[PDB]
Amino acid sequence: MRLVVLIVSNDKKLIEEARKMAEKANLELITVPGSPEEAIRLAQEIAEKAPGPVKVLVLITGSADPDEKTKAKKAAEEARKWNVRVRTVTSPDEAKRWIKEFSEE
Repeated sequence: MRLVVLIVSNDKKLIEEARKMAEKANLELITVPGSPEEAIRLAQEIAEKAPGPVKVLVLITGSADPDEKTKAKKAAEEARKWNVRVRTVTSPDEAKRWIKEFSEE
């Protein structure tokens, strides 16, 4: 049972708090550029090439442009079948929280 966390942002503190959670909770967290499609398409790969059942969490930071939101909408629709869930984060507190519940709780 491998859990994956894919974070869409380019921050210092946020990426810290996000990965610090993953490191201590043995979660596979990968930093994604601020584009939502990139993350989900990688999630599809990670889930695909994963031996056994996995759980993928994608965290989009901040506000999504119409295009980005449209991508994230269709991508999440598909990603649902890959056992992936996408959540929006604004502060590292939210990110840490979503990772906490997703971790083992």
